[PDB]
Formats: sequence, structure tokens, C-alpha cells
Amino acid sequence: PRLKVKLVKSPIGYPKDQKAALKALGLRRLQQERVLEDTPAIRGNVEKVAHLVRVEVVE
Amino acid sequence: GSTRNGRDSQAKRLGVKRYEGQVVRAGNILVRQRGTRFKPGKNVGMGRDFTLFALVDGVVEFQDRGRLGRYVHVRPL
Amino acid sequence: RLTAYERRKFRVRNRIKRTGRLRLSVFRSLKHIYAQIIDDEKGVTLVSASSLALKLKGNKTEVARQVGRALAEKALALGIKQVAFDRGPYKYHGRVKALAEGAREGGLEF
Amino acid sequence: MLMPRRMKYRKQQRGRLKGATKGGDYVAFGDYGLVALEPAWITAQQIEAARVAMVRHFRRGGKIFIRIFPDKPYTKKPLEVRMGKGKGNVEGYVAVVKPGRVMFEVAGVTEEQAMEALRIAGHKLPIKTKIVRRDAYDEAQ
Amino acid sequence: MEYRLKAYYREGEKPSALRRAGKLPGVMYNRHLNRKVYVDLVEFDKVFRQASIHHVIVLELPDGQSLPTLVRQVNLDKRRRRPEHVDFFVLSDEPVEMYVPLRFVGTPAGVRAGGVLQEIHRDILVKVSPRNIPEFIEVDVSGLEIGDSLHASDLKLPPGVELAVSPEETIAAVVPPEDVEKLAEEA
RNA sequence: UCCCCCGUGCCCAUAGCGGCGUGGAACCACCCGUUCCCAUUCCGAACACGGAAGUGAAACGCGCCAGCGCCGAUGGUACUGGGCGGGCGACCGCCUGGGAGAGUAGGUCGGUGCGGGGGA
RNA sequence: CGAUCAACGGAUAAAAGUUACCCCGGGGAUAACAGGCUGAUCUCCCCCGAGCGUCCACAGCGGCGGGGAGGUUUGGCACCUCGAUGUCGGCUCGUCGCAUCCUGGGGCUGAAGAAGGUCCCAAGGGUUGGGCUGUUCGCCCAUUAAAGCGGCACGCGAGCUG
RNA sequence: CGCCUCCUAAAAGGUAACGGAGGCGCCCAAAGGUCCCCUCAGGCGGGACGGAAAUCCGCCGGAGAGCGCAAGGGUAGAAGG
RNA sequence: CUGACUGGGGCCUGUAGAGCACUGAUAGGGCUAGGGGGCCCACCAGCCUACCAAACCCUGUCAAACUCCGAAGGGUCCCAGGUGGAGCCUGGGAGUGAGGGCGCGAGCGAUAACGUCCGCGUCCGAGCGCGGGAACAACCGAGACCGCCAGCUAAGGCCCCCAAGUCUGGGCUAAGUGGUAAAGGAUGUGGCGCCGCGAAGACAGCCAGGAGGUGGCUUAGAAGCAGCCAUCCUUUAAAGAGUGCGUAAUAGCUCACUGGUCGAGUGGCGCCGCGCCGAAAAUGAUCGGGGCUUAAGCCCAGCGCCGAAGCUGCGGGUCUGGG
Repeated sequence: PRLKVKLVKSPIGYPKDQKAALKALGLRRLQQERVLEDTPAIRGNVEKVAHLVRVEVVE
Repeated sequence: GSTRNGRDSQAKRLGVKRYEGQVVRAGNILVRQRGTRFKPGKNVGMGRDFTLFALVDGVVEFQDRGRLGRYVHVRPL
Repeated sequence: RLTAYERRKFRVRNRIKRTGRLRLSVFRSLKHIYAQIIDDEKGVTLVSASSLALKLKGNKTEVARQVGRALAEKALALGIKQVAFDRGPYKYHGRVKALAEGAREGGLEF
Repeated sequence: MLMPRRMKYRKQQRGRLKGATKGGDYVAFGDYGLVALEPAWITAQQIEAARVAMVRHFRRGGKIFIRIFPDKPYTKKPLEVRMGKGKGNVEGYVAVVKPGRVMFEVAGVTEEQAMEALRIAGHKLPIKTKIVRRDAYDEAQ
Repeated sequence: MEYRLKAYYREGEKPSALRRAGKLPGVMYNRHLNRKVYVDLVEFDKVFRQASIHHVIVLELPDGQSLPTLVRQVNLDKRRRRPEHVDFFVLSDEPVEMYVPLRFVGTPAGVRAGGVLQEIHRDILVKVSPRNIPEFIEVDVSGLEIGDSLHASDLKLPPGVELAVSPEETIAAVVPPEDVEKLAEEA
């Protein structure tokens, strides 16, 4: 499926790798959504920053 | 008091340099080791210092044989 | 547990396996002498000669001349010329040596 | 008192205490045991003191089982010296103990005697403990 | 004796929960079967204190099964000294090995002489018939003085019972006491 | 195409140790000598040659055994990536992902290729 | 080929000390005083109670060990101050804490009374003069109800002394 | 104060401390090359001197011996003799 | 397009862990060399040794420099994503090479330090811009282009100061704990579970008695309350040649125990939550204060609300890229 992604927490203070995972999804600011196809890689980063971001499975 | 201790030698950076399934050129260092932690095999030559290197080009092939120790193979493309 | 025999066998045969050329296994029984060439990377016995099969007699060494030439001839029929002579646990002398000669004498390369 | 008669390294690092009692966490030899309940070291002076207390309270019969040994070399520098300039001297031999460790086993003793003696030994030791008994749990161990 | 206990089949539930629910995670098995199961913590404690490894235990399965089995092994929370998982050896046929109790019938005369009886092995290692499992092997501990000990070579066993250890493997010793009389010399 | 043997190989003990039985048709081994080839820091022990009186005793081959050994589950847990809290501290809890070693069950007295020979 | 060019990436081929007679530049990047954090040490207090205490663990005690508190000792660190935070001692002036020396109250006693021991509550007031020594400290003299321990930058030098 | 081994050192490498341990400043003309041949330690038992341990023999041993010197690694299917 | 990062796969690792297979350490046994002892004792050996004590065996452990094992993870190659103030190459200019706090993993240290020294991450530095945390660089939230008398939210709060609930339901605490520290102690309290007896009547208050020869190691002449060697039956509730006062003598008191009078719990265990003491330093105290007790405390459950320079809305500026 596709994945509406809602950045819902600041990345400050978290390790730079997790931030780069945010950049991999293109998420740049708070309250930023991005519907992105549920791929094992993209879902990889998404799982990596699940605590920082909201995942809403969309089409 | 004093200190008998406090001295140590430089780091050697020993160990494997190329991993299995990793294309390489002949004459390249593979296992900067001490003794034979890996014994060379197919197309794998070993310098005087036990260093393993690709005799030929091709692919790195790690292969243990249990009682026969761990071998390395460069199987060409 | 190994023996001087066994350890010696693995010794020479490892020394020759390290080369890569075809090994020429050599069996020397009390009443027979056997021989063959094999591709270790295939574990496949290519050509097989033997005093047992060749049905020879006389000096066992001379019989090794016999089977040595024979195996050399069959091998040449197979084209294999450069080949490693596995003397195995045997001392390179007598029956084994003269057999290797008969393979050379048979026209084989080593 | 209790101390390793020889060791490959006189001095030694401190190390972390986190985790549980790896081995020796069930009544194995004696009838009753005084398990630890909080990670901490114990000096051989402390261990031997607690043993002497136990043997006092029993005073007849019974058999103390010291299922811990103070092998780790406790270390402290001479007093009033600036930091550094080497590692301190071997101040004594302690034994690391985590929760779950069956420290002391008393056998050949009535229930009340062993319970009380182990209680006193608990007061002599620097850690909260828990007198216990051998059970099928221990029997399964 | 027969110590029954209702058995429950944990399917995939996290044993953190079951343990949180007073349900002791466990498993019964043989060379034929294997089932992730769970039982009441307090029930298995009640029974198992009676129903130690020495004793047959009959699981009361939910489907109606009643397997006379054995607790070959049990996991213990080292931090709490609490059980955390049971290894139910489903005691089917083909006589197997287990631990029988040990009955020190009598008193060591050295114990009568102030000695202290130290039980080396409190249970015995035996491979006996699954349905003829003796729960006691008494011991002639009368002829014993301080400094005395017994070994496997002297235990008399019932029929069909097999010593599953070395005959020279001792079982208990009559050791000297712990006396304050030897302490003032120590202070 | 099946069985046995003889040589090799790979997998690297579930493959080993042990005990038991068995093999001589062939094969092999032991063996019968040391003139010769060859050799012993002495020795035909080994090595080597000629040979086949005898024997399968040994060795070795194969089967049986779990005694040893080795392998070993399932579960469970320790442990831990990550995210959470607690604790004065030593250190500890939770959710999330991974996940042991130990033991237990149990399993193994090998599998398989190549070639040669013999038999069916 | 000549390297203890070993301070071993080797400043010359060639080189040691002292300064309170000192000077300059800097530094709170770094010590001495203080203050700060820790409380190792120090003081105090509790736990166990071995043993003592005619007996009797607990009137008095308290082996072996343990747990604390404080922050007066000596320490550790080096955080502010090295374009200055004047350092011991004494004098003056005090203020405060209580872990109370006396005075107030009380409990127990191995409290007959008296005098005591210990502990609890108690900080209002007091807690002497002198010899020695720079001293604090301590000893001593004579007394007292007592002759407290400490904090206040080891109080107090833009208050004195030196 | 330079270099080697180990731990520190967190399963890549590297990784500090006046941290925990030790070594080196050479040696071998064979202790090098190659060919061939052998396999140890250890234990038992028996064995003149002769032992605990000399050399001998038989029995069991995968390496626990050795490998010029620290440690480590490597290693008898040899780098050991 | 190669980047960080991610997924798939391959492989390298010896750490945590675990374990004793090696090295050592190690507790207790068995067995047992061997040495010590006793006799035996020399003419030489031998018997015992609850002496130590090889080695081995069993049980139990231990380790940074131990490893039969061994993760999680990490590294690397390739494939896929990944267009980013990403990456790579070459030139130019740098500045920095005093760092620090925090968390985690270690060493030193005293498992002390706002300590030191390292690794990993982070933040400050340079973000002492903003909200919370009272105040406070690194703790929580959050990366400030600007303006707006707009809105939703973050941590955190909603009884006044001070905006939002004296908001709801359920508990617990009575210490102002909350709103400071341990060991240790405790009929605190609440809630659990376990055992004992409860009407062949419970605890319970009562009551009525509770003993003998009297004698034994018989002596500090107390058969029993004094040092011990003791503990027979019986006086037809049956109460001990006793449990503590008089006992170098009896007493008498009392107790375990015998009935009944009441008539329902009583009693003891272990666990958990929240509390108490433990708890003394120096200018005046204080939860930030006021004040707070079915809370305005703690825990659980709910909703809503407040809440920043986060985000959203509007307007504008400016840089890069695309038109």
C-alpha cells in the first residue's frame, strides 16, 4: 500500500542516523505528511523512526 | 609510586580485507592475519607473513571445512 | 590418530593438490600395482590402469613398466599430458618409480 | 582470611554489577540459605565476620557453607595521594555478588537456629538478603 | 503420589502476560509430542512442592487429556527465585530416567556423637519404568560415625530400578560439627 | 541397473573412541626370503625388490550395540538494537525487534561422488 | 659503512646549575588561602550482639562486621578569582547551630541518701583569671556551676597588631 | 620517551589515561633453501646401575609438546625432529 | 545518482551472555598417592591419623588479560530504493586542533566528585533565540526570515499568583508524606493469599484447682524455680519429680493444664501499595509561594482545555532550483 507519513516529533537530540532516515523519507518539518509506497526499504526507514513519526496506511 | 606498565605496541589492523562475494583483482591482500586463521585455497596465495591474496581475479570465496580449518577461495568470473 | 603412513600420504598428496594439475594416484599392493589420474576439483577418476586388470606377470617393477605405458597410452587417447605424479605414501623407487617411467615411457608429460 | 593463594593478575579492574546471579542461586549443599537481594561486593573480612557470627550462634553442630569466595582484588591507593600515577594497591579481596546468589548455606541445624544465625549473618553483611530453604525448586537444581 | 494439575495450551501469547496473569508458561513433550502450555503459577507451586521431580504429575488437559508426566526441568527467576517455565516430560512408556528421593532411615552414630550429617545427593539418578516409579529408597545410616560417608555402591534398589550414576559416586557424609568451642581460638 | 571389494573425493564426529561379530571367492593385508633395486643415526621394523607357504590372527572391510563421545530440539530465559520510564546511587522496570549459551527431548556406531575390479 | 641521532620523525658537529637581588609577558588554561563538588580521611549517630557486666547481651558496656548524617580535620578535583579574594596568631565586636559543659525538666540504673553513669527534651543566660609558647592547640596554677564543640572567607587588617 | 604481544578496546579497524601485564635494541652460515624420512607432551606398567625424572620397551595421547628469546596468534594432513 | 539512510543477500567478528572444553582461582566431599603424627619403632616394615595432603571423581562456583560456545548488534561487497545545502573529482580561502554537559559502554578513582580519560549518540559551544522545568548551556518540548489584537498543538500544566477543569469515575495516604537519605525497627494503614482452632464451641475475660513419694549426678543440704545426670507412675477434671517470686528451708502467687460462664470470630503466617521512626550545623523560613487532606497528595482510567517564535492561515521579503 501507500503510507501517509506524519512527522509528529522533532528530530533534535536524536542520533544523526535517525535524522538522515527522516531525510530519506523527505520529511523536513513537523506536521509534514508524505504518502510513500510501502516498500521494504522505505518501510525500513519508517520503522527506524516510528517513534518520531506517525504511520497511516493509505492508498 | 611508579608504573611498570604503561606501554603498548602500535595497532596492526590485521584481519580479513575482502569478504566473500566481493570482486577483486589478483595480487590483492585478503587476510592480514597471524598464523593461518584462514587457509588459502583455490587461487589464494599466501605471503611469508600468512597474508592471503588473490592469485587470480574473480570472486572472494570463504569456505570452512571444520577440522580442515577455514579456507579462502578466489573463484574467477 | 594417524600413522607415519597416513600422515605421509596426506603430506605428499597435499603438496601435489596445491599445484592444481591432475594428480596421478598410484596404488602398489603386494601382488598388484594400481594407478589413475583424477581431477580433484571434480573428484572424478579419468583413466584407470592396473596390473590387476592388465593381467601381467614377471618382475613387479617391470609390470609397472607395463601398466605405466598402458595408462600413459590411454591418457594420450584422452589427451591429458601434463599431470602430477602422486607417489602417495610410497617411496619414489622400484615399482612405483618405474611405473612413472613407463608413463613417461608411455609418452606422458611429467 | 579467605583469599586466593595465587592469581595470574594481582590487580584487576572493577567491572559492572548489573545482571543476576549467574551461577549458584539455589540451595545446593545446606538446608537453609541466605540469598542476596541487591548487587554488591563483600570483603573477606565481611564474609569471614558473618561466618564467625553464624558459627557463634550455632555453637554446636551444623556446617556453614560459604558458596562465595572473595577472589577479586579490591584496590585503593594510599591515603591522601593525588589521582593518577598508577593504580592503587590491593586493599583486599572481595567477591562480587548479584541478586539470586545463595551466599550462605547452613545444614545440620534446627530450623530456628539456622534461621536466626543466618539472620545475624545478614546483619553482618552489607546487602539486603533473604533467608530461604531448600525446596523442590532447589531439588530441581 | 499422583499429583494432578490442569493443563492449558498457550498458543502464541507472550509469556510475560501469562506470568503476569499468574499463568506459569511451560511445555510438555516426549519423543512424539510437543505443546507450548501454561498452568497456574500458584497451582503448580502447591502441587510441585508436593510434586517435585521425584513424583509423577498428571496434567489435567483442557480437552480431557490426563497425561501422567514429569517436570524434567523448570526455569527459575533468579531475581525472584520464582519459577518462570516448566519442562513437562510427558511420562509415556519406555522406562526413562529421573530423580527418586532418598530416605536416610536412622541416624549416623557419629551424628549421635555430635556429628553433622551432610547430604551430598538428596535425590538419586535412576532410569526406571515409567509406571513403576518408586518414590523412596531408604538408607541404612545407623552404622555411621563422624567422618563417614556413603556411595552409590551400597544403595540397595528395588526391582526394575537402575542406578544411573557411578557406584563410587557418594551420597552423603558425616562431617565434624560447627562449634564455638573451636572459635575462641579463632577470635 | 543391484551387491562386495580396491582406490580416490566432498560434507567435516550424528563421520570419532569403545565393545561385539564377521570377511579370504576376489581384493587387500599380514605373510616368505633378502640375491638384486633400496635402507636402517642398529635392525628387511619401516623402507625396497623377488614370491606366494600360510593366515584372515593383526590390520583393514562391513554389519550390531548409544557405554563414551559428538550433534541436538521445542520452549524459556539471559542478553540486546530501538523507544520509553524508575532509581540518590549501585542498578531496575516496560513496549518494540532480534535472541542465545546451559539444560531437556532427542539423534547418530555416517552421507555422498568418481573410477577400477568381481559377483548378480 | 660511521647513529643510545634511545628526548629513538633525529633543533648544534659541540652545552650544566642558582636566584628570597630579580625583571617582562601571560595565565584562575595551573598550584598555595579561601569558597565550590565528593566525605576517602575526620566528628557524630544508628544496625547485629560476641563477650563482659555474682548472674544478666543491652546500668555501664559493644569484639567481629554493617548503615548513615554532617561538612568543623587532612584530603581529592581544579569550577570562579593570578589587569590581586591579604593567608596564621592575638585584640574588638559579636551573630548563629546544637552533636548541651553548667544552669531548667525528665527516663533508666549495677539509682538506699549524697554524689554518680547513661540517655531523652532543652540554646534563655553563662561558660574565669594566670604561667609557658608567635602560636591556635595543649600542659600546668587557682578557681568555678561550668570552665562546650563548632559556623560565620579555618568571622572579623578600607577595625588594630605584625 | 623508540618498537613487539596481550587486556583495556564496547564480536570490523581504530581508539585515552603517570591504566593492567610483559618483552626488543639480538640470534641462526645454520635455527636459511630444497628433497626425503619421523611425530610429541604426558601417564601406566616392566625394566642393572638408575633415581621422580638418563637410556629401553609395550601400552593409552589431536597436540596439553615443540616451534632461539615476551605474549599472542598459528601449527603434527608440520612451521616440530 | 553514485550520497546519508533504508530493505535483500553474502561473508567477517568473539563482545554481552553463557560455560568450564583449555589457563588459572575456587567451596565442600569421595577416593588417594605422598608427606606429618601415633604406636612400630628399626632387624623393616606394618596398624591407626576426625593431620595435611597429588591426582582424579562428584557437587558448587569464579574470570578483563579463560573460552567447548555465542547473540543482539557492527563492518564490508553487490542489488534495490534514496534528487539531497546529497555524493564524487580538482582547484581557492578558511577557521579549528583548551571543549563541555547529558545518556549509554569502559578504565582510573573510593562503582566519590559539576573528577579524569576513552568509544557511541546527542545538545551547547555557535541556538544564554522560544515554552516548560521557579530561577538554571547542554533535562523535557522545540531548530527563531518577517508582520498579524488568527487557529491547532508539543513538553508541561488546568485551586489563586498564572491560562486552562475546585472536571468525571475508581482506589490508596493522614505523614503535610506528599513537600528529600540508608541500614534497621515497628499491632500504621489498605488490600491479598496461606495456614489453626472454631458448637465432640474458638481466642477471649472470667472464675475453680494445678499435686505427689519428693527420691537422682545429692551437693550450695532448693524433690520444683541453684550448679547438674535424670525425669516413674500415681493421686479415676487427672496439672510439671514446675515456667517464672519463698526456696543455702516449706510456703504461698502464678503458669501449661480440668469444667463451665459467656458465643464469634480468633490467631498466626508470607506478599503487595501507600505511610512512621530512623532524620542533628551554624543570617529567616518556605511545597516557587499562598494554601492544599473523599486534596489542590499518590496510582488508574476519561474527556476537554490551556499552553512555544513547533505547525497551520493570511500578507510580505529573500536564496536555490523549475518554468
